[PDB]
Amino acid sequence: ATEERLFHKLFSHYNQFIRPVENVSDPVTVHFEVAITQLANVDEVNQIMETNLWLRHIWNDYKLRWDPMEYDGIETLRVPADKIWKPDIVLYNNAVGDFQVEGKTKALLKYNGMITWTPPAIFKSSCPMDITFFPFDHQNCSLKFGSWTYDKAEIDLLIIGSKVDMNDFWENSEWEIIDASGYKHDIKYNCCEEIYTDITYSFYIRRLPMFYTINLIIPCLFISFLTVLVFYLPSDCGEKVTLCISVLLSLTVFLLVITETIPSTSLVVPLVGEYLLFTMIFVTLSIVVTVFVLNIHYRTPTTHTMPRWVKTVFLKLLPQVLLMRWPPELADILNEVQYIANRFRSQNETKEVEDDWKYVAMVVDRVFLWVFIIVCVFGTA
Amino acid sequence: ATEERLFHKLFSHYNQFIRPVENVSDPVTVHFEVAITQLANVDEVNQIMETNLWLRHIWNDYKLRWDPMEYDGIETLRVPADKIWKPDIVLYNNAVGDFQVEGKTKALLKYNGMITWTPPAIFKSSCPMDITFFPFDHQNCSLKFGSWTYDKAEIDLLIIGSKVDMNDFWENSEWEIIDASGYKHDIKYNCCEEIYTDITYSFYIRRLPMFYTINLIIPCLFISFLTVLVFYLPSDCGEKVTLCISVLLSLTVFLLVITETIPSTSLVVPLVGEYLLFTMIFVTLSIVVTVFVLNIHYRTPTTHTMPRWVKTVFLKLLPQVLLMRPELADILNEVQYIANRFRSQNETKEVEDDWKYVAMVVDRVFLWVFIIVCVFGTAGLFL
Amino acid sequence: ANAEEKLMDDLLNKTRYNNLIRPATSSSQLISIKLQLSLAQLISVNEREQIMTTNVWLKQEWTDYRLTWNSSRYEGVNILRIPAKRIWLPDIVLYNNADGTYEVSVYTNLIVRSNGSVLWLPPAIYKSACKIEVKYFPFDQQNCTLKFRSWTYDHTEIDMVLMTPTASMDDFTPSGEWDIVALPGRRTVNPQDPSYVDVTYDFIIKRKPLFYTINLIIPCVLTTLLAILVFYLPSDCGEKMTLCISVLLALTFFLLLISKIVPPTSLDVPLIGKYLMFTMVLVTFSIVTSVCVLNVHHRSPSTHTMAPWVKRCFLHKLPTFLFMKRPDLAEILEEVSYIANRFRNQDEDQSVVEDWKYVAMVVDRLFLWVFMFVCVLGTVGL
Amino acid sequence: NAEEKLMDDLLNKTRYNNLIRPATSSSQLISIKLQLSLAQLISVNEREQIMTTNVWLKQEWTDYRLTWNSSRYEGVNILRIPAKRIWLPDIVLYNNADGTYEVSVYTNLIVRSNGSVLWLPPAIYKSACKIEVKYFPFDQQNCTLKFRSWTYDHTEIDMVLMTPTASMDDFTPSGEWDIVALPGRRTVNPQDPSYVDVTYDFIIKRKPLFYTINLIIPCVLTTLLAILVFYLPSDCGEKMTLCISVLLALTFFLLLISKIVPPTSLDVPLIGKYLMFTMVLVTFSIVTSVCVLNVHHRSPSTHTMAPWVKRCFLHKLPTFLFMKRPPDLAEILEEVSYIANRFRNQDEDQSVVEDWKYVAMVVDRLFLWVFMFVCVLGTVGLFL
Amino acid sequence: ANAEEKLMDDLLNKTRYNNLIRPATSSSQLISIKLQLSLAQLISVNEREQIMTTNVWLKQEWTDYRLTWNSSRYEGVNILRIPAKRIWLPDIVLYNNADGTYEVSVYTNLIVRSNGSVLWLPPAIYKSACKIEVKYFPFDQQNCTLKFRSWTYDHTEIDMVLMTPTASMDDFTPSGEWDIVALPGRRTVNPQDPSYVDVTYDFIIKRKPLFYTINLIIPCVLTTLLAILVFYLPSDCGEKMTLCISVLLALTFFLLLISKIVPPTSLDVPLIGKYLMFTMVLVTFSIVTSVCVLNVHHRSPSTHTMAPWVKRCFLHKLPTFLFMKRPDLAEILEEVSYIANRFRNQDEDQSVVEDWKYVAMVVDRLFLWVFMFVCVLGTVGLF
Ligand SMILES: *[C@@H]1O[C@H](CO)[C@@H](O[C@@H]2O[C@H](CO)[C@@H](O[C@@H]3O[C@H](CO)[C@@H](O)[C@H](O)[C@@H]3O)[C@H](O)[C@H]2NC(C)=O)[C@H](O)[C@H]1NC(C)=O
Ligand SMILES: *[C@@H]1O[C@H](CO)[C@@H](O[C@@H]2O[C@H](CO)[C@@H](O[C@@H]3O[C@H](CO)[C@@H](O)[C@H](O)[C@@H]3O)[C@H](O)[C@H]2NC(C)=O)[C@H](O)[C@H]1NC(C)=O
Ligand SMILES: Clc1ccc(OC[C@@H]2CCN2)cn1
Ligand SMILES: Clc1ccc(OC[C@@H]2CCN2)cn1
Repeated sequence: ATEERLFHKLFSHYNQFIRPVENVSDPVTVHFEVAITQLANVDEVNQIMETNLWLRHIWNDYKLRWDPMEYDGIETLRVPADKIWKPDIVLYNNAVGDFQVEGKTKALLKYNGMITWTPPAIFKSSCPMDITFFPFDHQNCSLKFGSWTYDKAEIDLLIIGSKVDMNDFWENSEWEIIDASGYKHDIKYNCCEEIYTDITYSFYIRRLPMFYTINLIIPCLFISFLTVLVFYLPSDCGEKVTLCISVLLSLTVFLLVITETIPSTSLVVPLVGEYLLFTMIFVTLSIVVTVFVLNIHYRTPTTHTMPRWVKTVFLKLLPQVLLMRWPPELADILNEVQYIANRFRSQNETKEVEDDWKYVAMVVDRVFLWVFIIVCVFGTA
Repeated sequence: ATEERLFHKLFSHYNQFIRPVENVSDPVTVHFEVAITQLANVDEVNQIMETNLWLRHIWNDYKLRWDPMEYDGIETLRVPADKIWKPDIVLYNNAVGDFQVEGKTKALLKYNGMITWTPPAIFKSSCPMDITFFPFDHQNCSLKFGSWTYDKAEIDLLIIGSKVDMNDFWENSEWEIIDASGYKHDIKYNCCEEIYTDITYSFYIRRLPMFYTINLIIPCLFISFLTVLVFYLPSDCGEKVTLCISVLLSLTVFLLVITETIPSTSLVVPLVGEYLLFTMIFVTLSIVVTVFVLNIHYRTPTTHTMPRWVKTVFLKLLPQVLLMRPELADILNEVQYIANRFRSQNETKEVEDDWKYVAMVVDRVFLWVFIIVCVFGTAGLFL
Repeated sequence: ANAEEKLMDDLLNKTRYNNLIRPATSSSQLISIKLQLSLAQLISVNEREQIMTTNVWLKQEWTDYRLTWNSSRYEGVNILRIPAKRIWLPDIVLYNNADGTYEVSVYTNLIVRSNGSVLWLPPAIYKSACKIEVKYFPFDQQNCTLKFRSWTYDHTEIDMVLMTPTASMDDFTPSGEWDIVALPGRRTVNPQDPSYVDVTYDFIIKRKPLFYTINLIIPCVLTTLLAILVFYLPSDCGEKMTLCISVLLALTFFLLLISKIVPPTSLDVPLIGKYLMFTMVLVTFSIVTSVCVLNVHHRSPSTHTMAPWVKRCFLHKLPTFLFMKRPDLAEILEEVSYIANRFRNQDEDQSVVEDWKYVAMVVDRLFLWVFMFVCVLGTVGL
Repeated sequence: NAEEKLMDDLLNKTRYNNLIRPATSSSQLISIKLQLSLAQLISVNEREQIMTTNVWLKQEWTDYRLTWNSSRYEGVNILRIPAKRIWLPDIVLYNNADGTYEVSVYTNLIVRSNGSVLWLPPAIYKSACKIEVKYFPFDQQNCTLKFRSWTYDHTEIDMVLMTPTASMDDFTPSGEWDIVALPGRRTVNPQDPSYVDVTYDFIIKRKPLFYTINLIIPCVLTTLLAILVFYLPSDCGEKMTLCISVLLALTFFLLLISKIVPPTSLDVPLIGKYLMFTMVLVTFSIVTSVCVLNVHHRSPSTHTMAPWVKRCFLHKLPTFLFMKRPPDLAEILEEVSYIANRFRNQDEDQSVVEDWKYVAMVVDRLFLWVFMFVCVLGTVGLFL
Repeated sequence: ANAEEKLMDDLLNKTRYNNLIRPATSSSQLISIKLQLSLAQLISVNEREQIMTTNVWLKQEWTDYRLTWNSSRYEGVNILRIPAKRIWLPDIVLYNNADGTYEVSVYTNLIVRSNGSVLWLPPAIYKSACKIEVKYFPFDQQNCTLKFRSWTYDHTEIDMVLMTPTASMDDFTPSGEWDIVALPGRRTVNPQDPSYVDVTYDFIIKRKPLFYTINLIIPCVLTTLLAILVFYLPSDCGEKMTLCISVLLALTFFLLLISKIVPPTSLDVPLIGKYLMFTMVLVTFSIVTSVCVLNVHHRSPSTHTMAPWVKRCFLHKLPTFLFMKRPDLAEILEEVSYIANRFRNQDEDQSVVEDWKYVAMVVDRLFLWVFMFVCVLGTVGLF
């Protein structure tokens, strides 16, 4: 029945803009702590982290005190935030939005002037990223909290505990919290001539790779497997060019997608991008060999002549190495029959050359199957 | 000035919390009318209607009255809206926020107490899309206004006219408005105790079917036309699989785009979706048949054998129904072999040519079946 | 309205009633706040961001002892419509919001009865944070909650309570995607930390699966049933690789669409999203076997030799397990003999060529059954 | 501190209530000179038919309650004052689509010794337009801005024009659109006089350098690949690939063009009709290619040849297409005669095959002439 | 009590300090606002919309003669912290903004010294409007600027001054996407305009070409080298047009990717955006010549006849330049004579057929040199 009287008498001789220090030239103590409720998302393209926090301020007051007697009971009280003086603890490394804190939750004022202010806030900070192990990577974000206008000589920012209290956290599905610690630093800035105090809270998250493996890694290896099969196809099937083109287009699509879904930092290159470019350049190199093999399969003595060294080579030396074994009226009738027989003899002699060119194309295809299968296997390892 | 005295004597004791009534038992008769300005959009995937409209309120205060002879500056007093009493007319069926667009504007004030407040408002109403004849559908999105606090015994929501005024409308390019009307009800809600009144304005719009006819009907019709051809190609060229696979891929892509366009309501299925699914099933059936004529066209007497029944049944029935209609002895011994070799080769060849004719009859059988079946189901599905 | 003005002025001015003090005239005086949520329309559920949007009318009723007139001295008014920002309020807000804000929607009038009751009822449109489970995606049932907590006070100051053990439908417009199963309500209190109390409403919903059965599911089955025809095309046709590659890309494209209606998580994957991977593996193995069969088909005695062990197993034992089976005159004499002898050598090689075209036919039939037994076993195992 | 003196006296001595128009009598319409100054063009987005502009609306009028002289309070003649202190006419854009009506931020005015008031508030605007797209590569439009007062009418205010053209003094040239003319005009209704406003037109050009050398040449390359489709030989076995690829590319280009700009509100652009015509031609080409392929693969063991076919083709049609078409001694005799007779029959079964191969050459060439002519005599209507 | 509140109670009120009146001691005297920008972090540079966003601090200084107090009357306290607003403020804001609201920054505090000096340093996040020039992408260097003007006052009232020609870069964390070259500051005034004054800070930023030199430039080069390969094919495989169409599709994909990272202006096109169009034209011409070669290769004497000029040119002249080098007995006689004469005519047909194949090989090799010569000489004009 006297809370209104207490409010009227307490909020009569009060100035909001003055520090609550009775003996001037004495720094005031502000206790700081933070609580995390939900890590909304970690944006990798724009390098922005979004969290929800409960900042906690507990500072003693040289005023705003009374006696529990007279006003029977009423040991504590709640007052609007705007009426009392508050410190302006701002977030330095902002990314987008406003520097100030949100919410207007009232402050619980104790018997001796101790004030507990716990306003909610949702922050969008800036976090550098390393993508050198993109499917399985660790990130080291950081939040920097410090007073803007006041300095060390007027503020004595301390900490409660060297840990963020995980008393209420809706767990993120894709990121796992592994560590969260805070530290206090004493720094001196430029364009200003006094020492300033700072408090940094640095998260430590880990990724769960289930979504980014069965969707990105397995198809990549499936397509990388299909490349080597070009050199086992026969040249007469007619489908030799389709396989290479399909593999190349699939690699193009996969590289495009992974490039789309990663940050554009040029400090380093991901270990997956190197492999993708490596497989891409070999896949391009395999279309060239196919064209230079299909041309040897369709050569005939009527248009091309075999040289004198492609006989000793590609037929005796290389096949051995690659384990390829090489498997009156009678006169008028006489000349008519003789011409028919001689035509057959020259047809089989020509057909002999028409299969030597077919065997050379088989050797060249085989000698590149082993070169590829080595570097393709060795390249991953 | 006399206007200052008028304002002072008006707002010397006025209170903005009490219904302006002579007694405590009389409804405040208010008139209502809605003028539409611009139909913004009729978004369907996330069913919502957006409009710009002006709300016209007229009622009769009793303490805001002055002599039009004692004073000057009479018959008009533009008073700011948030200073006098105001009925709380809100849109019930709202999609997101914007339960009441108050604004500031101004309120007219005659010398007999009347007020003619008219604030602009933009409303993101929610109306359920009904698709069965897309893109020739016919929508009936509606708006519902009502006083949220006062019941029928304290506010009487009358109506003026019988339709929304349209003499401000910037005509839309996709939707054509057919008939917009309005009507009044009396409701008794479960979480209440007294009678409540509401006024509902229902718009009746019709789509303009040209944007979706060019981009969704012509290409799909072409694709549906092209799938019949695969039964006319010869087996020797080797291009049946290309044609059927391309048709199937195009149909799948078009069906997925159509899915991306229309909402996710699981009540009724559009006719165009039914036709797309039917054509997809038919195309999938053709690829199965094409494999079984390619497997037949490449049979030889060395591997396969004719079982004496396909021969008779096919080659004796199907084309009719389908309207397909020393030393000299040594020379003889070696010469005899050459002639015998040709006799055996020719006997082999005539059997192989019989397998090629069977695959021609089978292919033409399904050409007639597909044409017949694809049209007596389309004639039933499509109206 | 001469009675209402004097009533309001006296009640809200003469006492100097301050709307910053919780009504209490005892040691504790826990002022209880009745709650009864009322649904109006289920707007949407977003399974990608795990956010669900509703349209509810929260109802609160308490008893303020500072608002009690006589109701006969004031000409019998018996009721009032004081606007919201003049009465003490308990500040009940949603405590699991998605965007981050906690504040309530538009402030309307609140009815004050003649014995001190209050019946505030503000409309609102919330956006909660649900946990979407995706394991039977076309046919799934979800469980979304709405937790309401006091933003200013707690126990030892208030005590929340319910009036009905369920949510009320009233003005409800049915949706076409989800259908309501039940709406239970429960009050959570921890009997070891006194400063805690809340009221939770469970939204249990179930999908209507005709849309994603007409789409998605049926085309997936149609394109999966085409994966076995590669084993029936003849090897000399020339479109074996055309058929078996276009199918794999079609399956790959369908998988990426499914991962677009599914939240990015690491806990659950749809049963439909696991069948596609199995079919992908089967199709890749089919491609490898088709390449091997193509290589075996195109063989000749002039480049390859048939090993004696190949001639036995294939062409004798495996095919029957698969139920399949198949002067002067001297010059004329010499010249004619050569022509006959040349024809004899050609016929002997054509028989060896035709052996390779039947070995490749037996192999393709062997893999037709093998790639059929493992397809049924995998499908059953899901 | 003469500003302190003048500011305190003017708003209180004269009882400036900021709610009453400065009228000496009932019918004393307050003239309000107007002018618009363009600053930027932003976008003329055609998907939603909504523009975006930045303007400076310069207004001027006279107030009889703001006058001071004959005392010379430290020599002050300008009394710069915030907007929300004195009467304003509330002139707003009356064709907005967003729903925003008033200026962006209320700036300060100027007040002179004789009472004149000058105001230059900035404001962004997103008006509504009717887009004519029948000449999409290079199109000319006409977009208007309407200004009106929602509190007063012609019996209270007298909106007038300073100059019949907006000012581009501070206009930053844009690299997408070209300005032609900006004529301003007034409007009034002789019947029932209560309507008054001013209107500004924004006649613009698209300066085609992005949609004329790109996306116009790829739409003719794929258009002219059809004759290539018709020139291929049948034994090559690649006709289907080329024709299907051409059709798919045309469909993709048409869909992309439709996505970029909404094709038809009442009229279709001059490129969509061309693309539809080309797609129809390509479908007919596919059908004729299938027919030619079927005709090519025929032999005198599966099909026969009617005499009318040999009369029509190979004789008359090729000429008009300019084609040329250039003891045991008795037993051994029996076996030799069989071999020779078999070869004679084979030679006759090949000539018939070569007759089928040449017929498919005439049909293929004939449709090339029709395609090359219809594609030219059908493009005059929709492009001229 | 602590005299810090007494300083305020004796300096602001009582003497009635005014925050709406300029501190000009008299007429014809200008204020001396100083300025010094300090960068803190470059957030991102956008090219699709030409918007650059930063996080900068704007220190300001001036003098107010009213804020003066004796340092000995009040014990100590040389410096006092006046809070947000509460004193005169020259409203200096960024001119060229993205939204165009000209919104002011939030107010934090003003550290006021004893001798009238006022220091301010508000933090802000700005989104200006740049003029991105894309002609050497991805090796380009840009120049986006910020302009600061007074929102209320003008010249003849204030005198903007740059405290240091360069902009401070302390407490600057760097960016892995863009570099920083120089940050000059200029002061622009017009001798004829009596009310124009501002300060402009130029940002010269160099891009780091490693996310594109490994992602876009290399695959384009590989695809072009593939595009060369068409002419080295035997023309018997039946897969000539597949390579051409696949290369064209890949080039189209790569071109469509680029047009999403480039403003849709009409002034210039990247040097990598013209090489692709050149390659598209070359590939289309290669398609045309491949169709012609395939048509030529499949000619037989029973359909076409070889003109003497074709033979004389393409079998003797061109290959040198291209370096290519190539009664019972009577009845038996009557029956045998036909068989040999049948073979003689058959060998003449094959000789003519094999001549049409060599013509299609000289034509093919001729265009391998022509296209390659153009593909290099025509490219050296693009660098
Ligand atoms: C990246 O992760 C590291 C690992 O925690 C953090 O940076 C550095 O962390 C160490 C300890 O974790 C800090 O050292 C600590 O400093 C106190 C100061 O009182 C000193 O007594 C001890 O040596 C103690 O180990 C170190 O200061 C800190 N570095 C910086 C620059 O803050 C942090 O989580 C992440 N760092 C950044 C820059 O994001
Ligand atoms: C759009 O939906 C509304 C409501 O679903 C329907 O039009 C309106 O229907 C109500 C009845 O639900 C009509 O109000 C009253 O109808 C009763 C008969 O039930 C009768 O006493 C009066 O005719 C009274 O108006 C209302 O008139 C009607 N609105 C019209 C006709 O414009 C209908 O399903 C759809 N509207 C149209 C025009 O098809
Ligand atoms: Cl205070 C109060 C009293 C009654 C009330 O009814 C709401 C219903 C919904 C349609 N009108 C709301 N609030
Ligand atoms: Cl009024 C004022 C004076 C000094 C000041 O320094 C800010 C420093 C930067 C880290 N805190 C800010 N504001």
